[PDB]
Amino acid sequence: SQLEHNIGLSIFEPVAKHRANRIVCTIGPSTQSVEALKNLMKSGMSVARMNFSHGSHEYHQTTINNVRAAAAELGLHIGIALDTKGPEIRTGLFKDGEVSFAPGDIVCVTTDPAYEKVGTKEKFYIDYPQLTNAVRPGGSIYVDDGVMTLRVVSKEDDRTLKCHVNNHHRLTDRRGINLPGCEVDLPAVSEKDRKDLEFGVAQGVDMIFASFIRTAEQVREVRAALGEKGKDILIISKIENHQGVQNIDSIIEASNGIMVARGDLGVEIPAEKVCVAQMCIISKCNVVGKPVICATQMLESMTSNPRPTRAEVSDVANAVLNGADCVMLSGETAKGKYPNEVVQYMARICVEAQSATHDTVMFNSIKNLQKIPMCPEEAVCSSAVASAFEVQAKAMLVLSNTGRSARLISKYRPNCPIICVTTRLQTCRQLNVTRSVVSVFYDAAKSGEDKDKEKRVKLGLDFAKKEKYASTGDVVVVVHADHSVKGYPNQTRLIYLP
Amino acid sequence: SQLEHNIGLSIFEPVAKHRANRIVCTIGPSTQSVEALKNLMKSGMSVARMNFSHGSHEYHQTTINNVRAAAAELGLHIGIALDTKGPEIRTGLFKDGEVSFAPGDIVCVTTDPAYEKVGTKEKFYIDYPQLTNAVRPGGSIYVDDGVMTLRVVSKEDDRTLKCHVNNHHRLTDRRGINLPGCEVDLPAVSEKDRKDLEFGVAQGVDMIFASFIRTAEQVREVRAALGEKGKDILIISKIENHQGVQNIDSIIEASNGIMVARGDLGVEIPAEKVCVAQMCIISKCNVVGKPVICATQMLESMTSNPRPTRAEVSDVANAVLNGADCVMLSGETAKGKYPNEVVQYMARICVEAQSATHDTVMFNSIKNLQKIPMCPEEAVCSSAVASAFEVQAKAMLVLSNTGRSARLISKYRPNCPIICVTTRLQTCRQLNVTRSVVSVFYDAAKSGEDKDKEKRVKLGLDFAKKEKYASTGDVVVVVHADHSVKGYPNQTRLIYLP
Amino acid sequence: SQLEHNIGLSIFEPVAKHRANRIVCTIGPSTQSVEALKNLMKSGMSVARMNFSHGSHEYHQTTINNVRAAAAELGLHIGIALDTKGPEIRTGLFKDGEVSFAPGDIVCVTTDPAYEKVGTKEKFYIDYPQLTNAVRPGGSIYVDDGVMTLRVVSKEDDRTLKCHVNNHHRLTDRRGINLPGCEVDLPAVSEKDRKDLEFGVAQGVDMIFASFIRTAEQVREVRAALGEKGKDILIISKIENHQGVQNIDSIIEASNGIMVARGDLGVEIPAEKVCVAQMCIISKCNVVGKPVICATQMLESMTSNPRPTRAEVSDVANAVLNGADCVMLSGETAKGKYPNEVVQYMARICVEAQSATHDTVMFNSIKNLQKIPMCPEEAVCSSAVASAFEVQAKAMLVLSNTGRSARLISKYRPNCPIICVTTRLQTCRQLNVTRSVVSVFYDAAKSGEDKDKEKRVKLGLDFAKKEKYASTGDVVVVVHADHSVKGYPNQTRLIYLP
Amino acid sequence: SQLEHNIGLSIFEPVAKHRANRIVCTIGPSTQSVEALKNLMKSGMSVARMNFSHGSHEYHQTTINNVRAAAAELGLHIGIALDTKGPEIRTGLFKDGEVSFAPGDIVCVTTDPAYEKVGTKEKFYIDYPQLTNAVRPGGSIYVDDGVMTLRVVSKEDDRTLKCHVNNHHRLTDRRGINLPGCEVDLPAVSEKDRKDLEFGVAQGVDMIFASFIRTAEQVREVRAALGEKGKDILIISKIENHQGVQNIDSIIEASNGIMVARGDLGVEIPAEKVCVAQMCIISKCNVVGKPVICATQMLESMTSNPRPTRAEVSDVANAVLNGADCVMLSGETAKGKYPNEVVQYMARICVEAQSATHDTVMFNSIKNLQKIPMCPEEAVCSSAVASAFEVQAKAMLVLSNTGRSARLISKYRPNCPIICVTTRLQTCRQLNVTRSVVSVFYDAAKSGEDKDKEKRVKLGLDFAKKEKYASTGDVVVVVHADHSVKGYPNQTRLIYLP
Ligand SMILES: O=C(O)CCC(=O)C(=O)O
Ligand SMILES: O=C(O)CCC(=O)C(=O)O
Ligand SMILES: O=C(O)CCC(=O)C(=O)O
Ligand SMILES: O=C(O)CCC(=O)C(=O)O
Ligand SMILES: [K+]
Ligand SMILES: [K+]
Ligand SMILES: [K+]
Ligand SMILES: [K+]
Ligand SMILES: [Mg+2]
Ligand SMILES: [Mg+2]
Ligand SMILES: [Mg+2]
Ligand SMILES: [Mg+2]
Repeated sequence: SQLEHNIGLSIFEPVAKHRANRIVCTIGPSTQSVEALKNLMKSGMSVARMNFSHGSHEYHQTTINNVRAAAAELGLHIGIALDTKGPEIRTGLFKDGEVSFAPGDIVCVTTDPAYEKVGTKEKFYIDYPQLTNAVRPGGSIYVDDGVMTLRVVSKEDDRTLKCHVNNHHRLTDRRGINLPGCEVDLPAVSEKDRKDLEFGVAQGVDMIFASFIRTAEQVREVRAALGEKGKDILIISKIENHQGVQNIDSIIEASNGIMVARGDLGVEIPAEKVCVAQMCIISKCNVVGKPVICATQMLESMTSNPRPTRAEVSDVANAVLNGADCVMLSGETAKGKYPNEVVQYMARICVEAQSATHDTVMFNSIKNLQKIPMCPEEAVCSSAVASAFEVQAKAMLVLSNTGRSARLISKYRPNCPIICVTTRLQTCRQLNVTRSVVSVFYDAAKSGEDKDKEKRVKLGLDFAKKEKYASTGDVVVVVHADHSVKGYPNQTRLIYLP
Repeated sequence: SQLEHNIGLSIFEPVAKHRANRIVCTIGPSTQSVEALKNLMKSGMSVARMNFSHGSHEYHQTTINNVRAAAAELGLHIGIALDTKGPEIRTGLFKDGEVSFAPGDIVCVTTDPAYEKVGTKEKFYIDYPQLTNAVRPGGSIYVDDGVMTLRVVSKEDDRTLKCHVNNHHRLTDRRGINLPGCEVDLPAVSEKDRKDLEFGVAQGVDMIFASFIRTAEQVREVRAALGEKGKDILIISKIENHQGVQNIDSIIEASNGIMVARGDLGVEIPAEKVCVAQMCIISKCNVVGKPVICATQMLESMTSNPRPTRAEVSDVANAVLNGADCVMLSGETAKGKYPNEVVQYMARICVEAQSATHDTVMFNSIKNLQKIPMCPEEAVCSSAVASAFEVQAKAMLVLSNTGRSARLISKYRPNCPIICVTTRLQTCRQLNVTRSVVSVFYDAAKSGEDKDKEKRVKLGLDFAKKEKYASTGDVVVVVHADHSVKGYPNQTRLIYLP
Repeated sequence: SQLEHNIGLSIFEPVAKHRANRIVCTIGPSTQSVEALKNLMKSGMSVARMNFSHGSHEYHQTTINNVRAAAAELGLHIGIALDTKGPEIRTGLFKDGEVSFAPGDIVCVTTDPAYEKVGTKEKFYIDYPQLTNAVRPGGSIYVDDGVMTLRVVSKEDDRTLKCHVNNHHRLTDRRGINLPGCEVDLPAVSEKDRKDLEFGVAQGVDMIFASFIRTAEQVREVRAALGEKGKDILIISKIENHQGVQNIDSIIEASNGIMVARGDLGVEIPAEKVCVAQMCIISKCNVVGKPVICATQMLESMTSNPRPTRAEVSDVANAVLNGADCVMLSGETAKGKYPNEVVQYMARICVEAQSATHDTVMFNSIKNLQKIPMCPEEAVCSSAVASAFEVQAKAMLVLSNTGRSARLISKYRPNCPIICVTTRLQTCRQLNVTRSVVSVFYDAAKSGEDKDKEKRVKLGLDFAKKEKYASTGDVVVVVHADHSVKGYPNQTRLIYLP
Repeated sequence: SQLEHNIGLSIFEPVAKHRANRIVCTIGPSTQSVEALKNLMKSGMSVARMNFSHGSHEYHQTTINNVRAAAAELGLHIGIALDTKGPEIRTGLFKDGEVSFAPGDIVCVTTDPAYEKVGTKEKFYIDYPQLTNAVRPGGSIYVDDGVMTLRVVSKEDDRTLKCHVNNHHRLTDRRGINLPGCEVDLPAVSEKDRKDLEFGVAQGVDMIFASFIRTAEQVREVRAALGEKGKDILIISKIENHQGVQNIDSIIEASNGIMVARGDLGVEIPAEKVCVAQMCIISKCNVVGKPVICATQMLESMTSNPRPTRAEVSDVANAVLNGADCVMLSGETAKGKYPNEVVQYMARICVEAQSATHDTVMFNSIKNLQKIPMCPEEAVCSSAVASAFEVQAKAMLVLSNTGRSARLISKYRPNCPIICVTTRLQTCRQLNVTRSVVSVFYDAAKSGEDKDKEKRVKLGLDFAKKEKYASTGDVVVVVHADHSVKGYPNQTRLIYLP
């Protein structure tokens, strides 16, 4: 039981030597230089996130180039994520660049772009032209991470609502608007998004973080926008509104993975319900073996402070205990004063939660929910994890070309590293969002076809030794095909490191 | 399984109507007025915490009086907790009252009191005579809530360590000192703590939150200092260092309850290990049926902001899921700008977490770890909870004078309220730290002795109706003694509300 | 797990001192005298079965009187069961009283009663007039516990079938015929059965063993035949054909209990399938808490031998492990040479299987299948058994007037005796088919109404002491109503024997 | 749960097509001819048992020759078992060669060989020199398979006990003696056993059923007597008294397998305790993966009758449910009138019991008791069974030369056949005592060395098809080594049948 497992926990034992969970860092001014990126990577970054809510194509191109240069110097394969703007709504600019409101201030909000630059305490612009169809008198507009709310008093006309300010708040340029409980019908892929996505394909990004996904159909729109050359790019759908939560099953089935995007989510639904959504969404991803990211304000105070709060540490640990493959940093690394240190904390907290995890519970819980009969590769991958537990294997080794088999092993939550020997660099980069996996590139064009698997297995076992996963005489669980079968692994071996 | 339970969560269904968990609020200039306290109570405060690290007796007298006045106005019974300053290690003074250190600076620390008032960059005093025994070369000394770290290079004489400064820091007079992982031999109660406890006893406080408890023996010294007249006051031991974690079993045995005092703990042990200690301590308290409080920075950012961060919401939810009876607010209510709103959020989060709890799992886990044969009252109390689940009881009712039986029922974590009819006002106030319990005072001096239980049961059942726990025709599970057994409850009945 | 429980079993530990399972003995020439009955009772008989397939009303009246006289001398309350003939089919008599057949002998079987007395190797009578409608050419007739089978070659006419003898067998007067897989449409209550049943009511039998029950509707026919004065007589339906197995759910729901009547069953369906039917039927009875009897050839060889076979001992033990309340003897006691000794073996084997039983497994398995919410008396009775386990109670004590509450406790399979204080002698006698129960008669007409339960509880606790179930200072779990509630028990107490 | 599994049983659905359990038949005048043996084999005999308690070497030579001739005709590999007479305690002779005792008769028993040939009612010899040490006053001596009981009243001198006769009995010369609950210090092998073992080794028997095994040391003496040339012959220890039950762990460790020899056991310990010993011993054998045989009177009445009793059917079914690999027939096939029909019934019962088994429960129970870390071959074998369940495999295929790997797979109780391709005819014959296994001989002298496994795997897969275990497109789970590992299997593959 969890209770019995808990009472046996010790703060005095060694922690796991190899961190299983993965860290996604958002790049910005704190962290864009090749040197800053190197330090992020050394610190524990596996995936660099570009937030296309801001910055030009040239800015992000600098990010892309600097990431690749940093990773090449270190000999790492780092994933690159493009995080779409999507159907964001914002205020315009203000006179002087801030204005201040008191509870009871009457204020007009207007869709008329004439006011975009010159917002004031009594009138300012919101960049959503259908505003007055979307929110009626009596409705509420949420401003600036939902910190300030306006009750709509009346509709002055098709361009303008008169609003009552409900609480005190200071407002600066271009803050976020949310309209929970309104008919908001913006595309999942705007014209801006489409060009962004095309740019991502041209530049070979590994994955898309698709903002505000509401439906399976929207996932398919993102896939269509990525077009012929973007077919192998992962789509990680971000769940950040009511409807995305409602439609979680079909959204998961359509996507390659999920981000619990807790920032918008906690404004779109009551903040206290995010803790339940998170648990639900993460576990649904674990059951089907698709990567899941927990995001937003995880170590927030370390944007300014050299140490996190007690709540922030527990948040990171519990996202790991919940089942999340990855945990994410936004402003902490994009613009914070302690980018390296915040990644380093996050890494240490991950390893602690990982060592606190009751090792076979996830394996059994996930196994028990799978439909029988399995396909053979799933029976192989799950039974290979069971073998690993049985012999206390210090590593597993899998050949995977698309990544599918590495993800299938990771689905069953082994307690040791999964060394994946892959023939694709992109697979190395994409498997960064998958718990436990460490990728090694085998260049088939250069080294030969390796039909009998022996070159790739050697590469994997030498890597296991060199990187101090295991030594001579240690048993390793090795998964791939026999000499005939093509398309999936049908074989497991147990092998002593030579 | 937890996994299966997670995937079936219904995020948008109605939540539990009655909050089971309990909220401790620290009182301060934000919250001390009778009007503020009433609002705090309406918002969901069950226990008022007085932090005797600051403020004079006269200050706390006002808190005591105002709490009682506010509670009486609302017809509530509010616990009053005295949280001791506790013993401390501090540096001496410095020349000019400050010195600045840079990484790599070499500084001596001495326990020779001659240096107490003339600390320099070269040498300064720490008022712990056993220093040179407690930390060896290579050990660490923490200064100023762990913000500066010293590595001990060598022992220079029996009173002096040469140290290496690890990071930039400016020291002022008498900063706090921590010796991480180090045995520390301070008395349980300082001379100030004695005057503070004497004050708490004379003013009738309900419980002591005893600071820096390292051993069971110290708990007994606190108990001894409270004396005959304080014998009924709860001691809630605050676990703040590795010794307390290590000795948790015997500390729990000696105490009435535990606080996981995470702020100080995460200074003494690595921050990431606080999550392990927390899970362990809460579960160990659950197993023996003693109240446990989770504390420190749970909703910190609401000190200044009207909404909490995402990490803060998950911290509160998880402390509940961990099994904590109570959660606590410090600066958030003592000095924050949104005291009512922070308690209200805290209430709403507790309720979500409670509604997501897999109802019978805790009951079964707890029951399965109890030694058989049990005492009769514990068989009665656990089986009564079992019965409650079996009939979907909307409430339980227990007669308890000391509070014992009420805590013994709450030990088994029913999913409905536990109405406790008690003959002691102090019992009403003390049961505020115990999950699920709601107390009704029976005035035996006024209404008579009630040998046959009927008046107390009627009072409890009327309360269930009046307070909308249950209605006519609902089954209530009712626990007390038969006509002849004294000293404990030997009887459970299932009763339909008339 | 069963496996782990098994490997911990010991032949060297003391056995349970109080036998929980009950023994049904069939009365006949070996056992009909008052003195033989006394010895049966001393030996372990709880229920005397009268087999109305044979003997006149006067013969069974002698059984009834002798049972009551024997039980009165011993101060026991022994149940009396009437086991109906029902739709039995038999051969007639033969010339000389036996005939012998060889494989390939052609033989005519006739419904013509002219041949009833004078059967021969070539022609004999069967007492089922619709024979030639029921079995066609190609069908098989099973004779003498299915030991000999005849293939029907042709229908000579409406009264006569020509048959091929399939195997060697000797035939004596009035052997049984079975026709599995034929349309046999005899009543469940023949004219003979009706008079038998009426006789049973006139003579106050406690229960009916209703032969060949196929449907719920047939159970209702037996109930109707028992009429106004027979309403409180138990109907135990005997399952002994295919259709009875098929309809097990509705048959259980209509009956008071079930006998797995393995003799006819193992001829009506393939013998090897009886082991699966038995497991299924017994467990279905356990789940709804209705008494179930395992019958037929359990200690068969002890009809002639002073000791049983290894198979017979394991059969008795495993019927107990399967969950059966009772085990039954037929010819072993009706006509065997070792009636007392065979009952004594059966008793010892019961106690051994009882001590081998993993004590709380049945409790949990049965509990986990009950619909929630329960009615209050079921939550009381189940939670009272859980209390008993928790304190290692040596006895439980329940007040029951109809027996319902004693059966409800027994449903949850406590490991100690259930002392039932009852106001009805018939309840004492009927509860003999219920595992664990020991009944004590409280004569309310003589001793008073006992509204506060105190006389009956005293009677029960004195009985517990006198019969060496428990001593002064032992905790006993006592179930009945509080001072108000009528119709069911709503209360449980734990009480130390004074 | 078992209960829930029982209630869902479908009595009339199709049973398993392939019998997993194995049947040992004792050969005798009913069954010794080549024609009888072929029929026995067709009826389902897998092992022929020669009981060396009776018959000359020449008699058993005929059995050996005839078994081999019958097996060769049918293309079968039939195990041959030699069941030793074993050491014994017997009385001496009597004057006139018989004496009769009545209950209450007082008789001396002496170990003074002077009295060996002149036993009377007053005094007679027992040939066990340690008698007066082994049983004290109040202890029991059993005579003539436990049919007469003596209570020891007193020790008269160091060679003589005065005894009280408990029951009527007529003694003839040299009856068997048992000392129940008594340590007995006889050699493992008698002088006759030596000549018998020497004969078994010279004639190439596959296994010894070693009688009256009390200690591990005795197993080693049997092993020593078999010598270098008998080193590959299985020793199946027969557990026949309390010492054997007590020392079961170390006896199992020393043996290749166990027989629960219930006839002799139920003479030495109370008959009702045989069911406890049986459950314990079978489960202990299951846990270490060694073959266990249940023996004695399983279908006794079919010695004379063409159908079994109800108890006999449940005995066979329950031995299977208990976990026994094999069940055994003695007099039923040695000298009974229906040898073919008894084996056929036994087969049909085994199949019902197998079809009612809750498929994965044994697997999980067995796996959960294994020490971690396992050896690699045991992880491979258990995980291969896991895989089989996961894909609903219709067969497994294993390469095993010693039989080890085959037994190791059968340890985990798959629900399909285990096809074992072996290079040894003796391995085919020996694997007859192991549940599920079906052996195919690969002739390496004839077809070559098959380093890369392909010929043996093809042979096994062809067998699966030919023998209708599986078809084209069915997944088979295949266990052997990779190209380089020697001595054990380190590899599992899932293969579709071509
Ligand atoms: O906002 C972030 O920091 C990235 C994830 C996101 O879009 C959200 O949490 O709303
Ligand atoms: O810091 C607080 O809020 C009070 C609890 C305590 O002493 C601690 O967390 O260290
Ligand atoms: O036949 C008996 O011995 C009584 C139960 C019965 O009717 C049967 O087993 O067929
Ligand atoms: O008795 C048999 O059938 C052979 C097994 C044995 O020796 C026994 O059961 O005592
Ligand atoms: K974005
Ligand atoms: K304090
Ligand atoms: K009958
Ligand atoms: K023998
Ligand atoms: Mg967002
Ligand atoms: Mg503190
Ligand atoms: Mg019958
Ligand atoms: Mg024997």
